Order: sequence, then structure tokens, then C-alpha cells
Amino acid sequence: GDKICLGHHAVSNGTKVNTLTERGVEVVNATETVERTNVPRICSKGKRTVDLGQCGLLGTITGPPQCDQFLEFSADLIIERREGSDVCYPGKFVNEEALRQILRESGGIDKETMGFTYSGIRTNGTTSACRRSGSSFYAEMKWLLSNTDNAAFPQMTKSYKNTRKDPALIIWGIHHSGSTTEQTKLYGSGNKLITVGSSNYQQSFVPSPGARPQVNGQSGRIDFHWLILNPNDTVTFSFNGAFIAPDRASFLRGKSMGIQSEVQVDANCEGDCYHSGGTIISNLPFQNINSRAVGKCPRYVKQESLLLATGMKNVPE
Amino acid sequence: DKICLGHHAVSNGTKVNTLTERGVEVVNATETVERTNVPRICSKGKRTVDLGQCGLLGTITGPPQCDQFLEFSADLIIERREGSDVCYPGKFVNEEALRQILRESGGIDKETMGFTYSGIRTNGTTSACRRSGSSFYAEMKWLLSNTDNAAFPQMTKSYKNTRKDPALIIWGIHHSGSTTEQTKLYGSGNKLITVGSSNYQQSFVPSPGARPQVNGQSGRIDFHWLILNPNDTVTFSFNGAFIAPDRASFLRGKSMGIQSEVQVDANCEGDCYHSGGTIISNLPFQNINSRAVGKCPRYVKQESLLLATGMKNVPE
Amino acid sequence: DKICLGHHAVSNGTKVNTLTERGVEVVNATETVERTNVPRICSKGKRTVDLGQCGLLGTITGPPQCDQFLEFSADLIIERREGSDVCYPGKFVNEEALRQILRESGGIDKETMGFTYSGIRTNGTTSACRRSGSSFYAEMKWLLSNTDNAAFPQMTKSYKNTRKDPALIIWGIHHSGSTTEQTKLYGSGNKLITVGSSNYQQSFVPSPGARPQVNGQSGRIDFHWLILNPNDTVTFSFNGAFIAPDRASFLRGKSMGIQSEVQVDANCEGDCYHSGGTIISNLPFQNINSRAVGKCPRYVKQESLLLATGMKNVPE
Amino acid sequence: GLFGAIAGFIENGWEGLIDGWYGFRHQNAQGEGTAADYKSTQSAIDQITGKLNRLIEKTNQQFELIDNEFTEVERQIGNVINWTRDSMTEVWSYNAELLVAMENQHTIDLADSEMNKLYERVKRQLRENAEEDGTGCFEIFHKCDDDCMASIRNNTYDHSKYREEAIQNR
Amino acid sequence: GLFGAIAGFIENGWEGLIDGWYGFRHQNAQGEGTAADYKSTQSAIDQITGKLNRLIEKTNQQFELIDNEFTEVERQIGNVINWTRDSMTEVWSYNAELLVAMENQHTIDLADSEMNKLYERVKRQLRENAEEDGTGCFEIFHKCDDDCMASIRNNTYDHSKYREEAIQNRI
Amino acid sequence: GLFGAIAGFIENGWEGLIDGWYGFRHQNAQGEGTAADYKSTQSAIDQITGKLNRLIEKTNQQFELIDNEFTEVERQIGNVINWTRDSMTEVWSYNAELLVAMENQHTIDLADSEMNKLYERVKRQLRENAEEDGTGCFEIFHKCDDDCMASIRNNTYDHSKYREEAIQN
Ligand SMILES: *[C@@H]1O[C@H](CO)[C@@H](O[C@@H]2O[C@H](CO)[C@@H](O)[C@H](O)[C@H]2NC(C)=O)[C@H](O)[C@H]1NC(C)=O
Ligand SMILES: *[C@@H]1O[C@H](CO)[C@@H](O)[C@H](O)[C@H]1NC(C)=O
Ligand SMILES: *[C@@H]1O[C@H](CO)[C@@H](O)[C@H](O)[C@H]1NC(C)=O
Ligand SMILES: *[C@@H]1O[C@H](CO)[C@@H](O)[C@H](O)[C@H]1NC(C)=O
Ligand SMILES: *[C@@H]1O[C@H](CO)[C@@H](O)[C@H](O)[C@H]1NC(C)=O
Ligand SMILES: *[C@@H]1O[C@H](CO)[C@@H](O)[C@H](O)[C@H]1NC(C)=O
Ligand SMILES: *[C@@H]1O[C@H](CO)[C@@H](O)[C@H](O)[C@H]1NC(C)=O
Ligand SMILES: *[C@@H]1O[C@H](CO)[C@@H](O)[C@H](O)[C@H]1NC(C)=O
Ligand SMILES: *[C@@H]1O[C@H](CO)[C@@H](O)[C@H](O)[C@H]1NC(C)=O
Ligand SMILES: *[C@@H]1O[C@H](CO)[C@@H](O)[C@H](O)[C@H]1NC(C)=O
Ligand SMILES: *[C@@H]1O[C@H](CO)[C@@H](O)[C@H](O)[C@H]1NC(C)=O
Ligand SMILES: *[C@H]1O[C@H](CO)[C@@H](O)[C@H](O)[C@H]1NC(C)=O
Repeated sequence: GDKICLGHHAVSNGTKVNTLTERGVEVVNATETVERTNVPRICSKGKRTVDLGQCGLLGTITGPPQCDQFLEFSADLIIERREGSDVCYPGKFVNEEALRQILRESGGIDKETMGFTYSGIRTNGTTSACRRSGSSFYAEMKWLLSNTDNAAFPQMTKSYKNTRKDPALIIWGIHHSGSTTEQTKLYGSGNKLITVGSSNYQQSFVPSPGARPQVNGQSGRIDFHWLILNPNDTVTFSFNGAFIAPDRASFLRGKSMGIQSEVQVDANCEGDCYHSGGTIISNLPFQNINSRAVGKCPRYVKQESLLLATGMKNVPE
Repeated sequence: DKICLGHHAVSNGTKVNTLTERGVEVVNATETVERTNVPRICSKGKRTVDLGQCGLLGTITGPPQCDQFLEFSADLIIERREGSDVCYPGKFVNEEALRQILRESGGIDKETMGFTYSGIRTNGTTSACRRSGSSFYAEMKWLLSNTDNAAFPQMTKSYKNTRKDPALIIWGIHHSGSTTEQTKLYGSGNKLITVGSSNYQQSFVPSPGARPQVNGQSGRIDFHWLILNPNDTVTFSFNGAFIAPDRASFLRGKSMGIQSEVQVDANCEGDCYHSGGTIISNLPFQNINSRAVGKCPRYVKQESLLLATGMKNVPE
Repeated sequence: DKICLGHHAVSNGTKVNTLTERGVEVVNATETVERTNVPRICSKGKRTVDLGQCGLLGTITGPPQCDQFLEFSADLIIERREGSDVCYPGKFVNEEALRQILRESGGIDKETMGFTYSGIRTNGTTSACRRSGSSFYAEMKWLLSNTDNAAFPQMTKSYKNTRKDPALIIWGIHHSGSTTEQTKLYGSGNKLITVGSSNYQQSFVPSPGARPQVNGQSGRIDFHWLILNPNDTVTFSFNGAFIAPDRASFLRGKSMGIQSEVQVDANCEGDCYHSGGTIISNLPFQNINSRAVGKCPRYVKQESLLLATGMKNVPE
Repeated sequence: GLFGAIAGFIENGWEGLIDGWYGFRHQNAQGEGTAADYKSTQSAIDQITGKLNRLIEKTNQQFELIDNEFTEVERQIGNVINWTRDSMTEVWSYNAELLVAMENQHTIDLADSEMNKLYERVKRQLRENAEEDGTGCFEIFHKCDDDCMASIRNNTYDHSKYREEAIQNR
Repeated sequence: GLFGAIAGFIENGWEGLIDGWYGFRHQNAQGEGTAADYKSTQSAIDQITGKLNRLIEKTNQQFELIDNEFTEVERQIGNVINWTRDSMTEVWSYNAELLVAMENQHTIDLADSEMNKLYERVKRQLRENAEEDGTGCFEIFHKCDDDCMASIRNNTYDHSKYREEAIQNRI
Repeated sequence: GLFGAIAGFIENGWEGLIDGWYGFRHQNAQGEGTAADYKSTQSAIDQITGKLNRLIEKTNQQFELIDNEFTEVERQIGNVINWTRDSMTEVWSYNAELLVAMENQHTIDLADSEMNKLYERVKRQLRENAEEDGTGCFEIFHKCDDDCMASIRNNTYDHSKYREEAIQN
């Protein structure tokens, strides 16, 4: 008698996958679902990239010499480096990380004058710690000094209204002198007090002059503070010394992504997911490369591999 | 000759998605993501307090706008954008934690702290809290030297929480508009306030000096707060610049607090709120507002996800 | 003549849930949520240190209660509710972050900071830390002026972390009970302490003045801390009111820290702990305590979720 | 598509069949008659409703504001709150689209299954007195009247009553 | 319910059948005999165990306290910690109930499937020498003895040995 | 293993069958011939691709740094950030392994299903002119030539043309 037989295909060496029900069941063809391949570069093709180099992101606001090329940049993608420094004259930013986070997503910054002018004080205090050609200072700030050494610094009030349509970023510094003598030399004697107010902000500051070790040959410190001024609100500063005034306000330009990286930039590859050691370029839904990747990333998972069957149960002889 | 079995079908069915295919037409399908907002606060059956011009934190200290809310009860507390915590200019230190406590309080019940005072004033007022002429925070006492420039004595006041639930305690530090003004109010010399309990310990120095005028005042008051556990004692010590609490607050029970821009409606029943109304729905998910609170469907990205309730639809 | 195949069945099976129906009886089913607590801390095979009356933060500064814990080793650290960080009254600034570092430390190993001092006292004590008569924190030195009222010199001390792992550094600011007392201890005039490294920069001014007595003391000490990276240097500068560290701390390895109210048991093996004991289980989920730590089944709302291990049960 | 019935070897469905999901269309001497099956229509519907009641469930779980739409919270904790909330939106959105895709697969295959359970049952009833043509039909190899149909429908049709008759005719 | 076998056209199960999930009950000249199938019982059980081993798994993942039961943390960070922990409890609870419902669906339908694989196989063995009555039974149209049953059981029953016999016996 | 076809009553697959997943091997008078079925091969492949396109999807969802690899953030918020990120990694890892296990179950059973749909269909074509032997084969009870095979393949084989012939046998 005659016969006809139907049947399915098979290959000699298939791949093991996992099921609800069994482990390492061989199938005909299977495909990988977890990204394991890194590109050891920052793939920036088609993106306005600013690599901050020796400039610290926070420096772009206040303007130490090493940030001179970055006072007014534009970017879709901002790259911080480990050598980056925010500061010439020793000091710190209060609430630095929140500020970095704002700046990373800013699209870059556009600077506008605060329109302050000053009577019967100095405006041009400098230091050998910010070297441009001889002593200088933060480019966006003014070190306000008594008219002569020891002189009384007047009670001052300066105010600024955000007339633009977007929120403004406002910085100022408090100077902590290396000695009490130095304070009174710069600003005259007596208690100093700085206040800063708006409709959503209210704080006051007293310098603490006195001895710190020398850092960059300075015993004083400057502490920067900041705030966002909403359209149509006004900042008011009041102060009788020890106050580092802003000369320019900063406006955020648009939208961007900020990353910290240790690797070269590459304008030839296209990527949207970044970490310190490169770019994750992939279509897969998951990745096991770096749990701290940012951008538009496959989700990070523990497992090194998860294979998705694309074939049937594979049966040989 | 024959009998044939078969299934039903409709002429225009609905597209859904499967593990396997996209936009496969089925007979009947149903929506699973809520897209419909009710542009009102649905408060039927709930004890509602809508704070209006009163700021939640005002309920504690008691500026004139909050006079009707010093001792309220609520299941549902509604904050408004016009709400103000303050008459005399100043801020609350750690305001958001305090808001969060107050929103879930079920309202507050006030008890006297039982302080009395010798050989000082107790009744300092300001034209910034207007009741009929100058007044002050209703729950606080502005403590002043007996006469202008006089020495304010070193004082200690302490309060024990003898009730069975934790007490909320407030006080303020006054930052005068000038040093002169400080010494006028409190006498000359360094001022120091300390506040201690078994789980708390902090000290405060005022910073007198020039601020712009806000509500015609150059000084500022800063409020600070703590929770006093049943049976613990707060102790304040101070030689001026100190705004004393007259009453402690006790939380009444349980409530929900929301911030809203829309009217209240006691006719519709809802348990999921956002600034723009109520989400009333049985569906498991919602695409209306990622910040909704209460008992809400889970927020999702997608505008729509249809669940098949029918079979494969195959027409002629 | 006939042959019939068929499946087994039991007279009383168990209800489970499916995608499709609720309470469908099956032959055999198994539980998936842990409900069973072991009211003890299962520490078999683990180097355990139970801190008792010593507070975790005490192990750093060294009040008398913590004398046996200045230099411990552990895989598992047990805090108790009676634990106390402090002899002389005061607090740690940023205490919780410091607890969190200490809990996972594997214990601590102490190294001298190599400070020596000229023309001051080094041996200030207090009746609040009792060893045999007045004493002080064992890892700290209370620096005093040479005689009462004398000027305390402007000092600078610095320490470089030359080891290969990060060092924990602690110091305190003393707030005296009165201004007289401050000047008695440290001489008159403004006091300022600064503390710098490459990743740290802060300055401190004491606030002398009246606090209630706690343990018969009106002054307070506030402890502050930092991590010093290998090869970095801390520098302290100060002209009084400064409590100096004598020893830095190095983290030993890795550990788990838990807070508990129950006994230790070195007979049972467990890797998931909470304040009321150990969760010992293979099941993927648990309904015992949402705050368990270690390697734990995931916490869920439900008291029970049964997994069918049998077939659909149909009886006579 | 799992079982082969719906959109498989049955060519399509009947837009005239208002009163059920599954039913019968017959042709014999007397006339042509249609009536929908209850026992299996009920059966599927019941599994669909049992799906629904599971999802149209309400979470008894309450959440409060950690956030502030009127005075923004400080920016660092603001950013942690937002990042977490966005991470949950990812999880829920994935869960939502997954649950719905999967339930749909299953609902469709639930339907294929019940059809192909009506079939295989009727087939079993008729033993050897008819044949699978393969478009979801049985050619009956004996004359049969409209009270013979109903006995197939409500499951009483006796085979060894018409056996011999229908067998020579094969 | 998927395949129609269990709780479908088989009316019920046999509470006397201790030594398997699936088996045989026969009636012939000699007597009545019951014995449970190994090959397919083993098969199902193995798929159940394989489910279990996947869930009774232990997570190697460690978590520490961010929280403090003895001195409460500051209230704002306390509230964020609580809100996140509550959000995770939502996710896990949903995942838990969903996983278990789904596995159960599948476990039940796994069983329907294996029955209806015993059936369709035996059917295939007997070719044309018997008939589907439709309650999970085969009426054999030839006399057969208890060594003929065993040969169906352990899968050796030859058809073209009893073909003609059972064929006229269908008319 | 759901339907019984693949790795069930069919003993194995054919390593020579390059041009499909499912097909035919016949034996008659003329010779022996093999050709793979298109309609059902296409069918399965299409359901697999439809799975893939759903997963090889890209999330349009952007995340930024809350964290700092260069100067560590303050330690308490650092610990909260880490605990949350670790909690998310648990959720995703569980989701990942689950999704893949489940898709695989379904892909395998998708295949069992389509085989056992080829079968049951051909069976239906041949009516009473052949028999289920039970290893995925039909013994034809009439002589048949290679143009008779093709008519089974492309679904035209008429039964009542060979009915009587194949019956006495
Ligand atoms: C507020 O309280 C003070 C303190 O008791 C009031 O008392 C007056 O004090 C003066 C001298 O300090 C005494 O001669 C009287 O006993 C008080 N005067 C009067 C008219 O009663 C003080 O008057 C109060 N101020 C206001 C505006 O009510
Ligand atoms: C195997 O699977 C991959 C991924 O789907 C696919 O691109 C490839 O074409 C397949 N190869 C074969 C020989 O089936
Ligand atoms: C800075 O400005 C002061 C005050 O106008 C001026 O007199 C002084 O010479 C300036 N110093 C330098 C170095 O330009
Ligand atoms: C902004 O505020 C000013 C003064 O407070 C008011 O007159 C007006 O409403 C606003 N002006 C503009 C240009 O937005
Ligand atoms: C379609 O689905 C809805 C939602 O479950 C159901 O209530 C309704 O009865 C269905 N409509 C029809 C016409 O069958
Ligand atoms: C309050 O304090 C006492 C004495 O310290 C303590 O023992 C007791 O538990 C408390 N009293 C009440 C009524 O709770
Ligand atoms: C502490 O040290 C000083 C400095 O030498 C010493 O003279 C003094 O007596 C000491 N005090 C005690 C109680 O040992
Ligand atoms: C630390 O830095 C110093 C700079 O004097 C250098 O000599 C040394 O190599 C460094 N030590 C280590 C252990 O890295
Ligand atoms: C966080 O996102 C919300 C919308 O969900 C936005 O309105 C708010 O301004 C954001 N907060 C911060 C701190 O960026
Ligand atoms: C958070 O929840 C815990 C219980 O999980 C509760 O005991 C604690 O008081 C809560 N903390 C805050 C800050 O609300
Ligand atoms: C948190 O985890 C990251 C990476 O997962 C680690 O590198 C970092 O040191 C940790 N931060 C803290 C504060 O423990
Ligand atoms: C359920 O009881 C059965 C039937 O006797 C037994 O085999 C099994 O041990 C039980 N289930 C589990 C998961 O142990």
C-alpha cells in the first residue's frame, strides 16, 4: 500500500532556552533579548554637543577662567569630565547637585545683565586665584569692596525683576574672610548681614571670617547660593559687605541631556542611551551593561542572557 | 442532507492587540484606560474643609484669614492657590513635612500649653495682622520686655504631653528689622533660644537687620515645629526674640488632603482626586493625571488599551 | 466489551483562583505567601554583635556603655531600643546616614590620628561619662585652655589617610551652658572651627547659653563626621570649643545591620530579618513585615495565594 | 487561531445569528432552520465575565501627595520624587499593555476552543451515520426530519436507531 | 476546560485510582481491571515540578534598612521612603496575584491536554476495530481478553490481527 | 507538547527540509517526493514576527541622572536613590525572565498547534479513502500517482472520485 506523511523541520544543533515548565529545552532558532555590547565612545551624531573639559558645569554660571568659553553655550548633549572644576577662588556651591541637575537639562544658558550700578564703593576686587592676565575674578560676578581699606561699606539694596517670559537663575556669593582683620579691611568693622528675598524665597546670611588652611593660596572662602526667579517676580539683595554680587542672570535655553563620561566623543555613531563608559546602541528591551545609563535606554536587568525562542521545539534522532 | 455548526459575527467590529498580531478585529471589546475627568471635587458623604484664603500651615499659628479654621474637623482637606500661611512676613522651616502631616490629620484640636508669665509683656502686636487694629497670630504670644530697652529675663517654660497621642508644637524666632529694634523690643546683648525634648535638641540665634518691607514690615518671623510624644516634655529657654505658642495641636484622626482649582460637589462620589477634579471609574488604569491621589486607577502612558470581550470576528 | 480512560480525583480538594474563575477546586495546591514568623534572630554561622546598651554611633565616639565595642567585627549587627549613643548630652548631625554606613561596615578598626598638643590641656572630663569618677569619650580628647580663662591658641591639626580604604572622621563642637563657662574653658572672644578636605569644607561657631540640665549638664556636644578618601588630608583649625578625635575608624568589610526586639538564636539559619524575628522560607512572597531586610521574599498585601499543583478536580 | 476552528476550517460566521455565539444551520427535506446553542455560548461568556470581574476590581490602596503643585518642594527631593514616579509609570505602562495583549490572546483562543468543542462533541454523537466534509459541516447519510435535528441539538439523538440505514448509503 | 476532556466529555474522575493521574478501566469477558498510566502521569507531574522549581527559587538580592524603627527619620524623607515602599507593594501584589492566576489557568489546561493526548493516542492505536462513544470510552467490536488489554496499555496491540473480525461485527 | 503533534506522535523532524517548517514526504508507485507547505509555514512565522515586533520596540521614555559619579551626593539621599534603583532592578529582572519564559511556552505551543492543524486538515480532505496509522502518516488505500499527491498538497484532491476503489481494501 501507499502513504503520505506530514512533518516539521529540524536542525542538528539547536539552542537551549527556558520555558514556564522546563529548563534548557532546545529549539530550532532563538534570539537574544538582553544587550551585552557596549560602544566605548559617546555617540553624538546629529546632536549639539558641548564637552565641558576642565570647566565645571557650575562654573558656567559664575565664570572662573577655565569656563570662559562656556559662559553662554547651547547644547542638546552636555558632557561633564572628572577634571572639571567649578571654582577658582576656594569655596563651594550650597545645594550643588540640584543646581547641576537644572543645568544638565537646560539646553544651555543665555546670559542677561542684571542692570546693577554702584555708587561710592569699589566694584573691581580681584584675586591672584583667578588668573587672566594677573589677578581677576569670576566673570559673571562682582566683588564689592569698601572704597578704601577699613572704610564703612554702606547699607545697600539692589533689586532685579525678571521681565522675561521664562524663569531666571540667580547666583550670589557670601565671602568668608581668612581673618577678622581681613574682613574689616575689605568691608569695614561691625556685624555683616546679607538678605535675599523674593515672593518664594527668603534667607539671610552672616559671614564667618577666620582661619582656613590655604587652598590656591587663599585663606578665605566664597560660598555661592542660588535661586530661580519666576517671570515677573523680583529679587532683592540687602547687604553691608562680604557680598559677591551677580552681574548677569542666566536663562535656560531649551532642553538637553547631561551625562558624565570618561570616553571620547564620536559624531559618526547615533545613540540615545549613555553611561560613563560609552553608549548603549541597541533595539533589545533589556540591557545588562550599566544600571546607571541615562537617556532612552533598554531597562536594566540582573541576568546576563535571556533567549527568546523564534523557532519550534527541535527534535532530531 | 447536512447539519452545520458555526459562530456569530458582526459587520463592523473593533481592533484590539494581541501577543501575536496588531489590530485584530473582534466582535466586542471594552476600554481599560480611564480618559474621562469630572471637573469638580466630588465630596459626597465626606466631611470637607475648603481652606480658601487660609493656608494649611496657618491653621496652626492663626493669622486672621485662618480664624475660622483654628480647630476644624475633616475627612477631606482642600488647599487653594490663594491660600496664605502668614500675616507678618516669615516662613516655616520644613514646611512641606508639616503640610504632609496636617493633610492627613483628620483636622486639629487645640489645647492650652498652660504657660503664664511674670514681669514681661505678652501682648506685642503688629499692624500686619489686622483684626480691629493691630493684632497677632491667635495661637501665639509675642513676648516683649516690660519697657522699651529693658532687659528681658532668662526664661524657661516647659510643657508635658499628658494626652495619649502625639502633640504638635510650634514656636517662632523673630528677626528684627534692625539691631536697634531688637534691643528696643528685647534689650541689648546676645539672644539665644533653645528647644529640647528627648528626641529633639536645637538652638536658634536671631539675625536682626534690614530686609525689604513686606506688608510694611522689615523684620521676619520664622516658625519651627516638633512632635512631642505622649509623656515627653518640651522645654524652651530664651532671653528674647521668641514667639511662644499658647496652644498645642492634636491630630483628630485620618483624612486626605488635596490641592485643587475646581469647585466642590457634594452630589458625586469619588475617591481619586487631582488639581483638576475627580477621577470616577472602575477601570484598572487611567491616563488623566500622573499626580492623582486617593484610591486611584494606576496611571499609564497609553491613551487607550482595548480588552477583547468577544471572539475573532470573521465576516463574509 | 469496552475500555475507558480517565483521570484521578479526591473527595475534598482545595479552591484556587484562575484568570477566568474564582474558587475552582483542584486536586492538590500549594501556598506561595509566607505567613510564618520565627520570633528570634537566626544567626547560625554569622559573626554577631548585639549592641545592647551601646548605640551604634557610640562605637565611634566611645561613651562608657560602648567600651566593649570600640573595635568590633561582625557579619550581623543588632541594635536595641535601649541603646544610647551619648554620655554627655548632644547629638550627631546627620545621624541616620552615619548609622547606615556603620550597619554595613563589617565592624570597625581604629587607628590613631597621630595628634599631639603643646601648651593646652588634653584631659578635660565630665561627671556624665563615669568610668571611675569623671571621664570622657574614649576616642575623643576634650581640649581645654591651660588654665581657667586663659587664651586658647589658634591651632591647626591635619591628618592624611595613608591607608588604602576610606577613613571615617569624627569631631565635636562644644556648646557651653553659659558664656562664662565658655570663656572659662577656652578664654574670651569669638570661637571658630573649620574643617577642610578636598571634598569637604565647613565651618562651625559654638552657641553657648542655657539649656535644661540633661544628665546634670547644661552644655551640649554636637558630633560631625566625614569620609576621608585614601590619600586625602583633613585639616582642623580651631581656637577652642573643639572636641578632637584621637582615632580614625576604618570599615572592616561587609555586614548587615538590623534593629530587633527579640532574642538571638545561633541554632536556626536565616537571611531575612525584621524587628520581630526571622523570615525562614523558600516561597517567593511574604505577608509578615513590609520592612524586612536581608534576602527576603517580596512583601505582598495578600494573606494567601494558592498555586495549583494538581488538575481540575471533578468528583462523583 | 490555536485550534483551527474559527477563521480556520470554518469559513466565517453568521451575521444573522443574533441569539448566541455558537449554533446550528441545517438543511433537510422539510426546510432550513437556525438556532443558537445555549450550553456552550453560556460557557464562553462566563469565562469572559470572569476575566472582567478580575480587572474591574478596585484597589483599596490609598496614596497621598508627596509633592506640591502650588509651592514647589526643594529641587533635589523634587528630582528624586519625579524620577521614582516616572519609573513607576514605566512599570505600570508595561504591565498594562502586557496584561491586555495576553488576555486578548487568551480570549480569542478561548473562543476557538469552544467552537472546536461543540464540533468534536456533535461528531461524537453521530458515531458512523455521517461524515466530516471539513467546512464545519456534517453530511448526514440518512434522510432525517426536523424532530431528528432537535434531538441532536438537545443531545438525545440515538445512533443505533439509524445505523444500518445510513451505512449501506456509504 | 480548554480541550474538552476533563470536566468535559469525560463525566468525572475515579477516587479509587491511587497510583496515577491518568489510567484505564476495562470491561471484558474475564473481568474488570484498573491500572494507571505511567508515561503520561509522569509527563504532567514533570511539568508541574518544573513550574515549582522556577518559583521556589531564592532571590540572591540583598536590601538594607533605609529607615529607622527606634528614632524616626526626618519627616520629609520619611514620607518619600514610605510612598516608594507602598508603590513597590502595589507592584509586587499585582505581580503576585497575576502570576498565580496565570500559572493556575495553565496548570489546569496542561492537565486537560494530557488526558486528551492519552485518548487521541489510544484511538489511533485501535484504527477501525472500535468506536468513540463519547464519554471517554471505546466500545471494542471484537471479543478481547486480559492479555489483549495489556497490549493496548503498553502500546503493542496489533490492529490487522483483529481487523476483519471486528469489521463485519460492525454490521 | 500541548497538542501532541511535535515531539509527541510524530517521532521527529526532517533535517533535509530546508524550505519550510512544515511539509510532506510521500511514497507511491512512481517515487518518493518532498516539498514543504507554504500556507502554514507562513502562518507560524507570521505569529513569531508579530511577537518580535512587539518586543524589539523602543521605549520613547527619557531618564536623567539623579546621581553623581564624580562627586558623590550626600549620603542619606544617596542611600534612598540606591534602594529605589535596586528595587526597580528587581522588578525589571523578574519581568524580563517571566516575559521570556512565557513567550517561549507560547511559541513552542504555537508550533505544536500548526502542525496539528495541517494534519487534521489533510485528514479532513481524504474523508474515508485512508487511515490514521498514528506516526503522522496516512496509508492510502488506493493506488495513487504523483499528480494525485500535488492535488492533496494544493488542496484540490476530490474524494468521491476514488471512494469506492479505496473501500473494499
Ligand atoms: C499690654 O500688656 C502690658 C503689660 O501688662 C499692659 O500693662 C500696662 O503696663 C503698665 C506699665 O508697664 C502698667 O501701668 C499698667 O498695668 C498697664 N496699662 C494699662 C493701661 O492697663 C499694656 O498696657 C498692654 N498694652 C496694650 C496696648 O494693651
Ligand atoms: C534566527 O533568528 C534570527 C532572529 O530572529 C533571525 O534574524 C534569523 O533570520 C533566524 N535564522 C534562521 C536560519 O532561522
Ligand atoms: C578699581 O576701582 C577703583 C574705584 O573706582 C579705582 O580707583 C581703582 O584704581 C581700581 N583698581 C584697579 C586696579 O583698576
Ligand atoms: C507683573 O506684575 C506687575 C506688578 O506686580 C503687574 O502690573 C502685572 O500684572 C505683571 N506685568 C507683566 C508685564 O506681566
Ligand atoms: C459589549 O461589551 C460591553 C462591556 O462588557 C457589554 O456590557 C455589552 O453588553 C457588549 N455589547 C453587546 C452588544 O454585546
Ligand atoms: C510617664 O512618665 C512616667 C515616669 O517617667 C512613666 O513611667 C510612665 O510610663 C508615663 N506615664 C503614663 C501615664 O504614660
Ligand atoms: C590634666 O593635664 C594637665 C596638663 O599637664 C595636668 O597638669 C592636670 O593636673 C591634669 N588633670 C588631671 C585631673 O589629671
Ligand atoms: C598620594 O599622593 C601623593 C602626592 O605626594 C603621591 O606621592 C602618592 O603616590 C599617592 N599615594 C597613593 C597611595 O596613591
Ligand atoms: C516634576 O514633574 C512635574 C510633573 O509631573 C512637574 O510639574 C514638576 O515641575 C517637576 N518637578 C521638578 C522638581 O522638576
Ligand atoms: C512610615 O510607615 C511606617 C510603617 O511602615 C510608620 O510606622 C512610620 O511612622 C511612617 N513614617 C512616616 C515618616 O510617616
Ligand atoms: C550606590 O550605588 C552605586 C552604583 O550602583 C555605587 O557606585 C555608589 O557608591 C552607591 N552610593 C552610595 C551612597 O552608597
Ligand atoms: C500535595 O500533596 C500531593 C499529593 O499527595 C503531594 O504529592 C505533594 O507533596 C503536595 N504538594 C507539594 C508541593 O508538596
